[PDB]
Parts: sequence; C-alpha cells; structure tokens
Amino acid sequence: NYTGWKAISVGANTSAAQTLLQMDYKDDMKVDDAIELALKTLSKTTDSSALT
Amino acid sequence: FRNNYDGDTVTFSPTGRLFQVEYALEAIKQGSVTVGLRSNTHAVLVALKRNADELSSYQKKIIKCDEHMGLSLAGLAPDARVLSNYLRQQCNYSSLVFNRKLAVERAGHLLCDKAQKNTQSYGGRPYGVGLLIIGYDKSGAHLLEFQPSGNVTELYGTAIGARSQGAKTYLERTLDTFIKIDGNPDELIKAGVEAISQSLRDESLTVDNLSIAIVGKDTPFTIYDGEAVAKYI
Amino acid sequence: HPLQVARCTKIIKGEDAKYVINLKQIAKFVVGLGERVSPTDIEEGMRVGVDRSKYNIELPLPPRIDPSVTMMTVEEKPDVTYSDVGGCKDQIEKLREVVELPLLSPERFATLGIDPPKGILLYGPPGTGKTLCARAVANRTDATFIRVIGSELVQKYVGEGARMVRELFEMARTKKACIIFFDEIDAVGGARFDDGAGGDNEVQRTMLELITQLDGFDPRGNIKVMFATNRPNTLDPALLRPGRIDRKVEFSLPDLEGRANIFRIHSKSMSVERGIRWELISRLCPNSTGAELRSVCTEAGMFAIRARRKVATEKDFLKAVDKVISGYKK
Amino acid sequence: GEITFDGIGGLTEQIRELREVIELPLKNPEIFQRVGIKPPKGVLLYGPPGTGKTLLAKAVAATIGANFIFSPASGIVDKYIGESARIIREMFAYAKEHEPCIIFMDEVDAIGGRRFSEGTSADREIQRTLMELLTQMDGFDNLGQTKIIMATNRPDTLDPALLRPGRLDRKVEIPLPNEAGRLEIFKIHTAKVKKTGEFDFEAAVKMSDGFNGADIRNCATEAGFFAIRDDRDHINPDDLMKAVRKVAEVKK
Amino acid sequence: STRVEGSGGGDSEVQRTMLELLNQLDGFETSKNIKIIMATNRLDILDPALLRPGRIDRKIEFPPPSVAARAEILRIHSRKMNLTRGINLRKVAEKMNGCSGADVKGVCTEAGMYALRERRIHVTQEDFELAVGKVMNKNQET
Amino acid sequence: ILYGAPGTGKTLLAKAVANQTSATFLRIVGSELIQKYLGDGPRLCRQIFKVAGENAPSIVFIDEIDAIGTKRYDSNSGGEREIQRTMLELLNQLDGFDDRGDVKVIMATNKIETLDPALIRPGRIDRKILFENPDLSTKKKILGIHTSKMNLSEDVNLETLVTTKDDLSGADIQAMCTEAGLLALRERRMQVTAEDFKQAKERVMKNKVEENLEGLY
Amino acid sequence: GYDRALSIFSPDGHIFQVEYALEAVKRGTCAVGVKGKNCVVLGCERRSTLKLQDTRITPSKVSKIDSHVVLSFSGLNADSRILIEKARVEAQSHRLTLEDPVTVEYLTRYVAGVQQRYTQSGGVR
Amino acid sequence: GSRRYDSRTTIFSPEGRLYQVEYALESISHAGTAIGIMASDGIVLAAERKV
Amino acid sequence: DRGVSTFSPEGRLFQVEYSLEAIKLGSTAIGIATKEGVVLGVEKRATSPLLESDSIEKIVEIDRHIGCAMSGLTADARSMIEHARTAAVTHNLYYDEDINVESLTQSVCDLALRFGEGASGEERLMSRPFGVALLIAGHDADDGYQLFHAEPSGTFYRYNAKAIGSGSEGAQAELLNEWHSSLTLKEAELLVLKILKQVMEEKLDENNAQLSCITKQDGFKIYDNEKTAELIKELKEKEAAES
Amino acid sequence: ALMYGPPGTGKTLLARACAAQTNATFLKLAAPQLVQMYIGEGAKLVRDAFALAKEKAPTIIFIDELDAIGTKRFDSEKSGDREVQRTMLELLNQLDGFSSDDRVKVLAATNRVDVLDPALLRSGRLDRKIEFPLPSEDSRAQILQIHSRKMTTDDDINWQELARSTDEFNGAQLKAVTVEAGMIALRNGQSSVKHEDFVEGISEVQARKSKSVSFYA
Repeated sequence: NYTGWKAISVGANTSAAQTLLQMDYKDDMKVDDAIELALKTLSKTTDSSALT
Repeated sequence: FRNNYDGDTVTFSPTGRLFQVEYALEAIKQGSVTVGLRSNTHAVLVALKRNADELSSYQKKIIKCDEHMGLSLAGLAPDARVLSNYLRQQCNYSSLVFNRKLAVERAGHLLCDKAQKNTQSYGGRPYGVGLLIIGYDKSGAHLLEFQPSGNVTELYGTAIGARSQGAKTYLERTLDTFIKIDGNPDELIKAGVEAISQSLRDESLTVDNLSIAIVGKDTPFTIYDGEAVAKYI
Repeated sequence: HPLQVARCTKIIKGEDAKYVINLKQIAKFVVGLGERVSPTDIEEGMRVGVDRSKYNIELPLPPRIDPSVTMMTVEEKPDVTYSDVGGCKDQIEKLREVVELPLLSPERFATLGIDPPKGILLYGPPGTGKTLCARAVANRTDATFIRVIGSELVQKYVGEGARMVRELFEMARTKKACIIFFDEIDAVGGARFDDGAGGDNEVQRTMLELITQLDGFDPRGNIKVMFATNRPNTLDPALLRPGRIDRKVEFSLPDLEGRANIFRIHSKSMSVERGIRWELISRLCPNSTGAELRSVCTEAGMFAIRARRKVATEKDFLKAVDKVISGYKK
Repeated sequence: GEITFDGIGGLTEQIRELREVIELPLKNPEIFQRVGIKPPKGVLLYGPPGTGKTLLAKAVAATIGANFIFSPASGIVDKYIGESARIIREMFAYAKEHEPCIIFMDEVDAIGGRRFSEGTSADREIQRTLMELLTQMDGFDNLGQTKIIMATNRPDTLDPALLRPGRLDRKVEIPLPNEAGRLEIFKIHTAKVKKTGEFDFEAAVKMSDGFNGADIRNCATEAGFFAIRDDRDHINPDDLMKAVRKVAEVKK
Repeated sequence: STRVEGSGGGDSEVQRTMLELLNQLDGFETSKNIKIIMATNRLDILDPALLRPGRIDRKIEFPPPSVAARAEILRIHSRKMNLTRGINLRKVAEKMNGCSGADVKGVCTEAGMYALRERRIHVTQEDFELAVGKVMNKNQET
Repeated sequence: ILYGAPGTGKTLLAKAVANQTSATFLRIVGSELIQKYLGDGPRLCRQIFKVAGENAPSIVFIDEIDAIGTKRYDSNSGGEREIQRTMLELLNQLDGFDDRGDVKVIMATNKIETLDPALIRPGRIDRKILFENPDLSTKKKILGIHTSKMNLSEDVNLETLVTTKDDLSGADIQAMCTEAGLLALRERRMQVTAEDFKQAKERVMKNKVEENLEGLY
Repeated sequence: GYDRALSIFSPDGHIFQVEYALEAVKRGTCAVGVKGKNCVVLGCERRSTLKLQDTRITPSKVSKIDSHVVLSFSGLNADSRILIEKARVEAQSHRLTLEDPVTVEYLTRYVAGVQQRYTQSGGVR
Repeated sequence: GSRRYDSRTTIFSPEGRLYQVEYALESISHAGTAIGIMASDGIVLAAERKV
Repeated sequence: DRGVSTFSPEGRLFQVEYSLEAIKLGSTAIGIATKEGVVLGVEKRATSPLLESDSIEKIVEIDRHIGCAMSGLTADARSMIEHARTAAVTHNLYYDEDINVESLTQSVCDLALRFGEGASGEERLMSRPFGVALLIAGHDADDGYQLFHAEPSGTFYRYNAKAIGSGSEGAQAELLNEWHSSLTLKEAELLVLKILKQVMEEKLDENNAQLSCITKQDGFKIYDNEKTAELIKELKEKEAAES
Repeated sequence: ALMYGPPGTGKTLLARACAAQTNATFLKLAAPQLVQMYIGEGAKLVRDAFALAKEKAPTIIFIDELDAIGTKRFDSEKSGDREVQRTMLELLNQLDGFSSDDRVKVLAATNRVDVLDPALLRSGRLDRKIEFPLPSEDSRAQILQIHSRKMTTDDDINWQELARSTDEFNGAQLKAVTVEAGMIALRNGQSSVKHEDFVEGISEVQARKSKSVSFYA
C-alpha cells in the first residue's frame, strides 16, 4: 500500500515526528526554512546532551 | 501414530504394511462382487450390476480394453479409470511398435511400477482398486488378480468385491471339474452364476442386469447383456 | 433411630460400662473380636447403636434406618415411548437386540450359550434423546425404568453414601426385569489424581461400594444396568473391564426425516396452521439434537405473537430456526 | 551393607578410590585435622544403575559399619511450608547423632538438575530443594561424619554449583569392566554357586565382553533353569554354555 | 516500585471480589470520597471493567521526565548535602537520559558514597557525573 | 445470557430489569466459590438454590462461570475433579428448577464452549442477549440524559458530539463527563465547553484502544 | 510445499482464504454504484482524518480501464493494482482480435477468471 | 510429515492482512528513522544513523 | 492441515468428501429424462430485489443440443463448463459429428480428480478438486435422450431422473412415482414446477426459477421466464383443487 | 518377570491363571492410578504393595501397564516428570535388596517394552523376558473352539475356514465375535450356531471386509 504525503516519517518514532510536522508546515517554506524545521524535529525525538 | 504411516508413502513398518494399504484392501470390498474362473481355453468373469440409486440406470462396468483383453473392476471407479486409460494406450504402443500382444503377467508388472512411482511422492498416492483381467493368448487362457499392494498372482479362480469367501470356497471345490473341460463355454459360465449367488446372502440377484464377459480360443471378447445371460441362471 | 456417631459424655464404670461407639476420625472406638451377647444394649445416653459403619456390635435398636436413603425417581412402564426418539435408528436397533429380546425371550439366550450385555455404557449428548430412547424400549417390554441422579448418591456424611447404593441394588433384585439408568458416573467419580489431594474420601467409599454390589451378586440377565458418562476417558480401571461393561453405544442425532416427525409431535400442543409442512422447516435445519427441536417450537410461538397473529405460519418456524441454531454456537 | 567390599571384586579400581576417600576421613578424622586440610565433602556415583552401581554404594558402608540410608528425592517434595526444609535438616542432624553414616540421595534431578530452563512452571519446588543442599554445604554447616552421595544417570545433567568443589570434590565414574575385571568378578560369582569339577571358567570369560556384575549373575541363573531341566542339583558346563550365549544374544 | 507483572488469575480473581464491593457502594449507600488507588502500566492481562466509571472514574497519565525536570528533582535533594561551590546542576541532569524520580535519588546517595570513600563531606560536579552514569547502567539491566 | 463486559452491558441491564419487576437481585460470584478444596463447591451451589425457592420472585445472577464453569476433557494428568463436580451440581439444580415467572436466571460468562450443552439446555435458554456499541439515536439519548445534570455552555451540542464518535460504549460517555468536569473545575469554573468534552473523549478512547490495525489499506 | 492446501473445503464447507477475504472488504473504504437508465453514478468514500495529503498523490477511487469502462474497489490497495493491469491488457487484446471496441461483460469474465484461478489451484494465494 | 513442516503464515489473518506482513512492520519500527519533508523549493531528507 | 495423500479408512480422501458436502448446500436442480424430452428446472435465486434477472448462471449451453445444471459454487462450475465446451468443439472439428452424452462427461470428470503435486501420465497440480456437481443432459443420435450426473470426484452415474440440492429428499422420492417412459413435453414442465414448489418453503415464482428443455425438434432451448409464469399461475389452481 | 507384546492376547488371564495355580495372591496395581499430581504419593503406594506382598505371601504383584511409569527421561527436564521416574526406580531398588527369595513375584506387562537397562536385566529383578507375539491361524481356531464350546452347536461349524480369514486377531476380539455370531443365529430363528453365523461376523466391519454397491451401477 502506498500513499503520497506532504510530510511523513517512517521507522521508529513515527507518531512524535508526524505530530510536530503537521503543525509547523507551510507552503511558502524554502530549503533553508525546511532544514531548520527538520533539525528541530529530529532534536525533539532524540534525547541527548548533544547530536553530532 | 496414525499420522506416521498415513499419507506418508516414504515410511515402512517392521511388518511392511502401512495404514494406506489396509484401507485400500477394504475399498475393493465396497465395490460390487465379481468372480473369476477359467479353464485353460476360456476365461470368464461374472459380475453383478446392482444400481446405487433408485433412478439410476444400468451401464457397463466390465470394459473391453482390446480384442484379446479386458478387465472388470471392484473398488474405486476413478482409480480404476486412470489405469484402464494407461493400459489402452500401452496396448496400442505394443501393437504398432513390436506387434506384441500382451500376456497378463507383463501388463501386471507394468501396473505395479506405475503405483510404485506414486508411492514415492506425497503429491501422488496409492490406489484403492483391485482388478480381474482376463485374456487369451497363445499360452492358453489366463485370469489375473491385480492388487494395489502390487501382489499379482495369475489364478484359475478368485473373487474380489464384497463377500469374496462364499465364492472362493465353491470355486476351490468345482476347480477340478472346470479345468479339464475344454472347448465348452456354457458349463463354465453357468458355474460362475452359481458362485456369485453364494457371495450374495442378503443382496439381490438380477435376471437382466447381470453381465458375464468371456474370452477364449473360440470366443473373441463378448459381454452378454440383458436377455442373453438367461440360459445360464 | 439415626445416629452416625454416638457420644455418651463420660458415663463411667470400671470392666466395662462405657460402651460407646464413636465413628469419627477423631476417636476410634472398637468393641471388636466377635460377640458381646446383650438383650438390647451397648450403653445408655439415648444412643444405643453402632453408627453408619460397624466396629462389630451386631445391631441393637435401629441406628441405620435414616429417613432418606432413597430419593431417585422410578417410573415403571414409562410415559415416553416416542418423544425425541425419531432418527435415532442405529441406537434404537442396538437397544432392541441387547435389552428387548432377552427380556422378551429369556429361554432363547440360555439355549444359545451367550449372555446379553451385563452392562451398557452410553455416551454422546446426554438426555437430548438419550434418556428418552431408554424409556421408549423399556415401556415396550413393560420393564421398570429406575432413574438415578449421580449427584445425589453426593451426600456429605459417613457412609451416608454406602447406605444409598446398597438399597438401590436391593430394590433392583426385588422389581427385576428392570433398567437402572445412571445419569453421571463422574459425579460419584471415576479415575483421578485428586485422591492424594485430601478430601475425596467420601467419594472413594461410594465408588468401591458400587463396584462390589454389581459384579458380586446382581444377576445380569434381565436386570440391566446402563451407565452414562460425560468424559469417556475418565473411567476407573475397575469400571472399564469386560464382565461389567460390554456394549458401548453412540448417541444418534435425529436425521432429516426424523426431525420433521418430532416437529409434528411437539406442535400438537401449540395452536398453529396444519396446512404447512414440517419437512420445509427441516431442510433449513442442520444436524440438531432432540433438545434443539423443542427450542424451535417454543421460539416459533414467541415469533408468532411478535408478528401479530395468533397462529404460527411457516415463516415463524423458519425464523425460529435461524435464531436458536446461530445462538447455540457449539 | 548387603555385601563386603572385596566380594564384588572385578570393580576393583572403583573399589580402591571409594575406599580411600570415604572410609579414611570417617575412621580417621584426625589425619585430615592434623594436616589442616578439610575432610572430604561429597562423592558422586554416576553411570547406569545396576552396572554394579548399587553394589559399590552398599559395599563402602559395610566396611565402615555405617548405616546406609536411602532417601527417595521426590518424598523430600512435600507441599507445605518448610516441610521441605525440615526433612533435609533432620537427615543431616541424624547423620551426626548416629555417626558414622552414609546419607545416600538417589537422583538429583527430582530435587536438583538443570530443569527446563530454571524458570517458573512448578520448577520452584525443585529450586527450593537444591537451594537447601547448596546453603548447608557452602555455609557455616559442614559435612564431616555426614557423607552425602549423589547419584545420577549421567553427570552432565547436574547444576555447575554441584560440580564445584565444596559440594562435590570426589567424582567417580563407573565404566564397563576389563576382561581381567570380568574374569575376577565371574570366579567370585560362580564360586558361591555349587558346581561340578568339569565346569570351565575359561570358556565363559572368553565369550563375555561388556559384562557388568549383573550380566554375570544372569548367566548363573539362566544355566540354573537348564539345570532343573537336566534333572540336577548343580551347575555343569552344558548348562553354562547355553546360558552364556543367550545372555550375550539379548544385548550387544 | 511494587511491580509484579499483572496476573491472569491470581489477581484477576481478587479484583472480581473488590468489584462487588464497589458496585454495592454506588447503590443504596451512595458512598463517595472513599478511595482506591490502583496503578499499573499493563492492562493486557488485567480486566477493563475496573477502569470503567463506578470504580475508577478518572484515568490520568503520568508525564515522562525531561532534562529540565531531572535538574529540579536533583536541586531539591542536594540541598541537604554539603556541596563544593561552583557546581552546576543543569549540567549533571543533561548527562542523565531516561532517568525517573527514584534514579535521581540514587545520584545523590552514590555521589555522597564516592565522597565518603575519599573521606570528603563536599562533593564536586565530577563525582555527581560518574554517579549518573552508574544509575543509567542500572535501568538497562533486565 | 448477557455477554459483554460488566458495568456497561451485563451488570446494567440485569440491575435495571429486576427493579422493573420488583424482584430480589442476587449476585453470586462464580469464581470465588473457586475454592481450593475438593467437595465444597457442591454445598455452596445447594445453598444458592435453597435461598431462591424460599425467597422468590428472584433474579439469579451468576457472575463469571469459567473457574467453576470448566468441564474439561480429562480428570487425569493435571485434571482437577472438584472443578467438574461443582459445575455438575449447579447444572442439575438449574435443570431441577423450572418456572413461568418465579425465577428468571441471568448469566454472565464470555465463553459458552466451556459450558455444558445441558446448562444451556435448549428449551430453557432461548435468548441470547449481547451488548454492542450503541446506534446514533440511542447514543443521542445517552448524551441527552447526561448533559441534563451538567451546567455547560450552549456552544455544546449533542449533534456535534455524535459525528466525531465512531460508536463507543455508554461507559466511555460517562467516563468522558467526569474527565471534562475535572478540566473545568481545574480552570475553576462550572461551564463545560464543547472543547472539554472532546478532550476527554479522545483521551479514554486512546487508553482503551491499546491494540491498533490499519483497516483502510 | 506451497502447491497444495492453501485452499480446501472444511467438512463445514467454508473455505478458509475466501472467508478471511470478505473481512478485508468490510474493514476498508466504501464504494457504491447506482444506475439511472441513461447514466451510471459511482460514488466513493476515501477516509482520512490525517490532513497532510493531497488527492493528487493519493490514488483516485475510480480508475479508468478504458474511456468508457471504469473500475471501483474496496479492500487492499496492493491486490487491486494486480487486477487492474489484467483488465487493461484484456481491453486492448479484445479490440485487436475481434475489431470491436470493448463489451464491458467480457472484461468482467477476464478479471473474475483470475480470481477463481488462484483459489482453485495452488502455487498462488 | 514434511508437508506439515510448512509454516502456512503467508495466508491471511482474520485481521485482513497476512501474519508475516503485520509482524514484519514491527521490525521496521525497531530499525532506523527516515524523515521526508517535501518543500516548495526542494525536498529535504533526514535520517538518523543507527550505530 | 490435511494431506493430498491422507485417506479415510475407505480409501477416500478428506478433501474429496468435503467438496461433496458444499454441493448439497447450493441451489436445487432437478432433471427428469423421458423419451419425449429431458426437462431441467433449477432455482436461479434472486439474492435481493435489486439483483437483475439473467445475470446469474444456472442453465448453461455446452453445445446446441447439450445443456448442464449446476449445484454448489457458481465459479467452481466455470472451470468445468469451459472444459465441457472445449471437448464438444474439438470432437466436432475432428469427426464432424456430435459428442455422445457419456463421452463428454468422462472428459470433464477425468480432470476433476487431480490435485496434489502428483502425476502418472495425468497432470495434477490443483489444491482441491471442484466444489460442484452438474447434471449434464444431452441427446445423441444413438442413445437418444439421456441424463448423466457428474460428481467432481471423478465418479459418473447414468440416470433417468436425478435431483440434487438441499431439496433433494422430497424431489427424488416424488421423481420415482412421477417417472414414466413417455409423457408429453408440456405436462412434464408443469409437473417439474409442481415438484419444485413442494420442496421450496416459500412461494415459487419466475424471478427465482428458470426452466429449460432439450428437444429433437430444435435442440437446446431455454424455456423462458414469461412463458414459465403463466404455468405457475395454472399451478396455483390445479394444486388448490386436490387439497 | 517381564511380559511384552499387545494386550488382549490373554496376558491378563495368564497372570491370574499362574496365580490360581501356584496359590498366589493377585494384587492388581494399574500404573496410571499411581501417577499423582501431588508430591511423592505414587512412591508410597509402590512401597505399600511390596510390604503387604510379604505378609500375604506367596504373591504375584501384577502391574497392568508399565509404559505410563516407564518414562524416566535422560535429560535435565526430569524435574517435571519426577513422579513417574521415582515409582519405576522404587520397585527396582526394593527388588534388588533380596535374591534368595521368590515368595513375592513381580509380573509387569508392557504394550511393548521400549527401554532396556542393566537394571532391567538382573536376577532378583526383571531377569526374565517373555514375549507375547500376535497369535497364529492354528492358534486362532483353538481360541475360537473354546468360545463355541460354551455355545450349543449343530456340528456344522468348520473352524479352519474362519481362522484363515482372521488376520492377527487376539483372544478378546474373537470372544466378541462368538457373541455376534449367536445374535445372528437368534435373528435367523436358530438357537444353535453353525459356520455361516461366524462368517457373517467376519463380514461386518473389522477393517478388511465390508459390503456395499457403491462406485458401481
């Protein structure tokens, strides 16, 4: 089964990442605005001192 | 236990019989009775045609396979059909190729191999059918008993199908009379209708849906049906 | 005079003059070694007697006459002769050969050399047609039917149990030409691992008493004993062995023709149209015990009131089948 | 013991090394105290039962004049609080009172063993029993004039705690005897049975390979069926040959 | 903290018994402000009917701890402790990952044990980091 | 027979009906008789039937007959003989009692293939009543009663609440009301918005629906 | 192996695989067709609460088999694609050999045969 | 025999999807993350490296 | 579950018996053979008021003088129906003449056994045999009108009447008394429907029955619905005037 | 002594027959009654038998079945099946204690023996191995000749025929057959049994004779 999406996550922690994505999503984002967004989401699903 | 030697064609017993052979022997009995007797110049099959429904119409269950060969069945009818199918093909290939007319023993041996290949894979199976094959070749008259167990003996007399033991005991007694009577049909046919009536004990005998089949020196393969069995009841 | 334990609270003398039977695990009083010759007496205290189990002491004053040592239901020449007995043909034929014909002609079985089955064991769905079938053969020969409830034989007192079994077999010998029908035989118990599990002592007393009485001195030519079981695999080895159980009969389910007849029998009470056919209901009905057929019949009437008519059409019978058979889920 | 320790002879190696581990600390606790080493703790018999296994256990006890005490391990399985504790302790207490004594514990896979995986299915009853054995041995309590002897069909089946020294220091194996070994055992066995001068020890020994004490005993009794048959009151070469061949045939 | 991993029949049989009482109280008595606290984190072998209103009327989820929270729990407990000045507690907390409230109590008692071993009443930040790493290993076992 | 879960299905209907008929409701817990000594289940069954005949009209509610309700296939090899005995005493009294309106029996149980086909006894137990999750209309009624008792906003509707429901039990709806009022009382106020009931509903549904399966594909 | 007993009758006469198939249908989306007598309307549900997708990257409910033949389904996505591919090969082969734009019934006969096929005979589920 | 050493699990569950397939999904949810973001001037992909 | 080589005590595989049970749960099909015609009736069955008539197959043509009625599953009979058309077409190509009723039947039933990974000069590859029995009627110049009952177990019986269904009990017993050597084609159709209405629990109508017959007058003719209704209406009068 | 081979050949009758003749006490112990789910119980039962055996002497301790308690394993999984293992072991331990004696006899029967040990080949234990192989045709005619001795006959029976037609039939099976042969004779009107009655008993099902006209028209 396949679907198309505007933001999705697969593998571990699908629920957490998807929830955040739906909220900050826009359609006037640029590459650099997305990267920033992406990098926030990844942070909030990983628990660390730092991510390298 | 059951599941060790049932469906499993690759197994053995210290005794050498599996469950699949004993069921096959029982299946022969659940067909109708058919008796065999022969001299040395003729071979006869007397077989009872008894319908298994009220509305059902009588149809031949002795099948002529060649000019000098046929069989009657007792047991499972699909199982009987495939073998008859292979044997008619086999009959042709010998006649075209080697001009060879089969003796019963030769066919038999072929028959054992066929069953044997299907008892060496789970996807094939053993059968559930005995056959009495008559034929007249140049070694005289013959009657053979074929078994799914691959035991083939050529006999003077036998019976297979239900209630074999009536007929066997009569057949072993009138043995000595019948084998020395050569060139005379009518006595051996009549004696076959008497034999089969000792197999029956509680099941009808039909005076126009008995079917007798004969082969011999002076008889090419004829099945007497309807009227023409009358003068041998 | 019921007593199943008899204190007399330190009436004291002595040789002797206490003469008190207590049968209770705590305190074992044996007055053994054969005779004490007495006119009436052990000792005093409203309670001269020798409990339910006797430590010698050959029976002064009535201690083991106790008001209910019977409570089972006897029906001589039963009401049932055909009730739920349609399509039970294989079962019914067996009962004819086993029971009916030696009762009808005792002389023929004697001359032959054979014994008709001493005991029969009946398994399969129980009382759905089973008890009925048994009552049907019995009525035909005019043979007393004795129906004993396994569960009652479970009294919580000493021997109380050995008391009941004994009198049941005594009754069988008096009224002989008769069938003792035991529904349950796992109520009074068969094989188990729970004899070491510290209670079922009362049970064990009953079981052994039963075996002894039957094989021992019950004639088994006309008197038939029929056993019924819920697990066929839980028999005790004494029970199993030939000389006590011979015939093992299957319950046979009503067949298509049979269910239609039972449908006619039960609707005679109901107030329904007689122009319909029973046959019709049966084709939609799959393999059902006598109990289920009866359940169709009470349900077609509830349907009939629901559909707002005081007769049941074919159509209520069809609905009534659909409802009970799905509901049943066995 | 039922028999002495030199009348079962042809198990002689196993006799020899049971004798110096078990008998000597019981008789002479003083030598082990004086050196300053521990008296021995536990001894293990392993191999099939009746290879002369039972003989060796009965026989070490006779010579000491110990009491041999056979304990059924399952019975050590009461389903009540501390009953299980109670029983082990009492044997140990009695072993010291009635000293010297052999406490012989048969099968250590109804109160010990390695189980299914040592989880909980009713494998805690078994775990409680083993724990008790291990705590007394390792602890302040000890074995001195209580000797404990474990018996097991095959030794690999036993917990590795039991396989440590300080539970079982001595671990004896019971193999199939030598031809020399068979020879010594047969001469003893056939001696106590009355027989004719024309009996041939030499012939039977030659026919016998892989025979335990039990197998020699069978050859005497089998011959004896033929000897009632041949109408005698004593065992003869004719009875002996037949008997020896039959016992051979039935087994490898 | 009182774990026992539910039960299918040893503490499901007992809850049935409990469940009659709670039913009887909602009836004629009509008694409330009489409380039962259950807590469990599995219910794939515990009965749902307990969680139905009548018995348990509110079902509240425990929050997961965070780095910001672990720092607070540590801040309260260390207050009794004698510390070496210049210490930074947010740093020690951040070095925690996953740690629940009991684990935070372990960090102070181990930090102190390390100090004790060296015969110090004051504990540096460094001992506290080493203590947290030990505590993380404890949660990984079984 | 009432099938489903109690407190929401089996318990409610059985309490309700007794009150309507003005009969004595007797709840016995089946399992608890599940006593661990041979012989005492059968006494206990006797006392149930004894009280009934003395004190009719009555509804006999036997809760959860699946510990004493067993009937096995054995009594050897880990087979326990008491359990089966008790099941049989229970059955024989039940079949001994028959009425037109002195006793109606309500059972609770969630497997019928642990029970004897003579404890069903076809021609006694005709009826098989089972709980489901309610319809839109009946859900409308369950909501309607519960909001009567609230003080609430008028932005809340029964209609709005129905559409986001996927069919739930009445117990979830009750639970939703208690959870919702608790967020309103926490905000210190007695008005319960459409948003409050919606937060509460989502949350319990989530805690119950621990297993999940994609059904749309 | 896998050329046998995927599919056989019970003695109750249910087929395992067919019985678990009908269950995937009840679970999935909803499709309905109502006929006029000079029109046919096909209405479809596509059900998603998650709003982070478009219709133009989520497959359509009505797929064209031909310009004048349409197909609707309910069930697994994966399986339906297999069936759709056969129906397009059968439209164009028919047009080729009989030289008639397609009859809709014949196309049903082809999709239905495949469906019969993997049930009756093993080596496919 | 060996015709009964077949796992028979690539047949349907009653749950509307094959045993092995549903179980396999779990396996995915226990391995690395991939995240896909589609933007209006790119597509951004991030994945966290397992070990 | 169950092996393709695992028999019952009687020689008969599990799987074979099990097909035969599902047959009996289908729809009722009744055929009566005389020497004036063979009449075939079936219940077509409407599964809903919105199921269209004559889109469900119960009367099929194998050839223009040869029919079959089915009972069991309808898709399972399709593999058989295909094989039966093919056999008919081929024999006519080769020999420019008609297939005999028997011959036709044998050809389908040889390939209804099969199953398993077996072979012996027969290719067997099925997972199951077919779940369907069919009553195969034809007329051939030699033997005239005949009726044959095909079991998918590779078994075949010659018949002069047979009924199958869940309505089999009433219909075979009725058929024995009703049977005669010749009787008119119009009396026969009317009489078939009479038997059908009896074993049917509901009102018999033409929106759940289709009739058919085979003639030497004009070959296989499906006796259609409009014409059949007018006979059902007569049925109501004749039947409530014996009552 | 040890007995092996299929039961119902008359093993149980021989055990009793030997007991009656020597003037020994038959003590029948069924091996699955000893197998308790409770601790140590069977072991105690095994010991109680031997002890009473010595007071009651001479005695044959007849243990019907030794296949239920024969299981003793060789693995480490013995824990679970301790109970069966202990009973088997218990009997060998006690037996071996003496050997000048034979005023208790132990007789065991096994469906077929499966293990062998030095334990199970020692004198004073189970030395003796007597095998019961399925009986012959000649043997069946004599066992049959016994059953019909009680019967009244017309002296028209022929034993030979019937005996060759049966196939590895046992003593029990043959007895039942004589009773069926008499019932048939009752049905025919006869009050005596001839050969045909027996032949007809063979015809009814025994997994090698059957009657029908199926798969044949």
